[PDB]
Amino acid sequence: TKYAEGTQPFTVLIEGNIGSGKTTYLNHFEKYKNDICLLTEPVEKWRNVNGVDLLELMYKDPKKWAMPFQSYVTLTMLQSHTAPTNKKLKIMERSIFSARYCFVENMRRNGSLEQGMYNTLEEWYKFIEESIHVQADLIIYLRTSPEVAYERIRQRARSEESCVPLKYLQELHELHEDWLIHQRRPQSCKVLVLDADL
Amino acid sequence: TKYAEGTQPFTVLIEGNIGSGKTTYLNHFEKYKNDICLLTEPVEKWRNVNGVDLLELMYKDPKKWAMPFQSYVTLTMLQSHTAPTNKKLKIMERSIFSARYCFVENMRRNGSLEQGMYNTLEEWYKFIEESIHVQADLIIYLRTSPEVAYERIRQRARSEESCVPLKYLQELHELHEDWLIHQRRPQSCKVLVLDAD
Ligand SMILES: Cc1cn([C@H]2C[C@H](O)[C@@H](COP(=O)(O)OP(=O)(O)OP(=O)(O)O)O2)c(=O)[nH]c1=O
Ligand SMILES: Cc1cn([C@H]2C[C@H](O)[C@@H](COP(=O)(O)OP(=O)(O)OP(=O)(O)O)O2)c(=O)[nH]c1=O
Repeated sequence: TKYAEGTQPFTVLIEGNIGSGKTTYLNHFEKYKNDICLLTEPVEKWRNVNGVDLLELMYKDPKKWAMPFQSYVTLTMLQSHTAPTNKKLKIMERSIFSARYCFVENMRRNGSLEQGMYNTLEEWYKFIEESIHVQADLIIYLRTSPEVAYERIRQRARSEESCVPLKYLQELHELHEDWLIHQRRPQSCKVLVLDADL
Repeated sequence: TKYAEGTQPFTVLIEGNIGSGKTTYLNHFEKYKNDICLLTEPVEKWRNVNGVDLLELMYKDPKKWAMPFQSYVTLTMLQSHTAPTNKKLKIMERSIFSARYCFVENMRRNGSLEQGMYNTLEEWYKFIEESIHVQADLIIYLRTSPEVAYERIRQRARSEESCVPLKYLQELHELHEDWLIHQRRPQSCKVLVLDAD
């Protein structure tokens, strides 16, 4: 019996590249706040952990900070996935799945995570599968081109994200495609693909 | 309802400094293998994670490797704390508690863990308290002097541990004392103190 088993309503995950518009999309559900559990914009936690900007440290020094940063991302997603609610619908920006299948995998490929750091994260993910219930009924994939994602990141202008290259976004895009369209990863709930290029 | 709740027998944790003799002590229960769940020498996992020696990397480059290493320690302890068994007694070398109250705290104090790494580990520990059941009925504290612990480490001669100073062992000793004798940490099951000198 997994933690949070049987405590969760129908759950929708909003996924897509950085700057694909997940938060914007989720904001359209604001008026229904009282009948839907809405968990949006988790990046605000990652930018301020008792005053420490983990997001910033990760971009400035990935070889030292990518592992604790992804570890913290995993934790916050788990807290969101398992948060109690009386509401009959839950919608979340991101999930433990994109952290694992897109970001951790890309950080392994680009050398930010050494093999031993990657293995530690993967062993944690395997333990989480066995011990924590993660309700996932539908994924909405906000599909964009990396060039469009790049412009949205620029417009928003998070200081932490000011050095993020288009190449990084191309890499992440292919990983989201692998996972959400080509089903290359053992994640099999339903996926609705939306054209988020507008 | 926490994961592993109601699946665990009476559980004993063996604690003490590096080289205090926890494994040696636990080895005396070998003949009762069939009536006791014995989980010993977890360091063997930390020295070989699909071929990677995390213990070694941590000692050689703590500022980069202390966080993933402590994260992996936490995970292996959790897997041991929650492992299923039909046996009526479980005895474990170490626990998630010593990882947290002695090693992580000492790594914070000596600068191996930056504040943000320490905060990440602590936030994980707080989530684990809320979500995972950790059976702990008795702790046996193998109390030693740091000089005696130092001798045993040198005798065993793990290559990873060849640069470990006596000062480090003095620091860890005080943390084990704080936790297991002076009750400075919010951990309150029963403690039996043994003279392991
Ligand atoms: C999920 C995740 C995000 N990040 C980073 C990428 C981003 O810089 C930041 C947040 O990314 P996103 O999770 O993509 O959030 P966002 O609000 O930027 O998305 P949108 O514009 O579509 O609303 O966190 C990681 O480094 N690792 C991860 O595991
Ligand atoms: C538990 C723990 C150990 N370590 C290190 C310390 C040691 O080098 C190594 C193992 O130490 P111990 O966990 O004390 O195991 P041991 O086998 O050395 O103990 P004994 O001789 O009493 O049987 O791992 C950490 O760095 N962090 C931790 O959280």
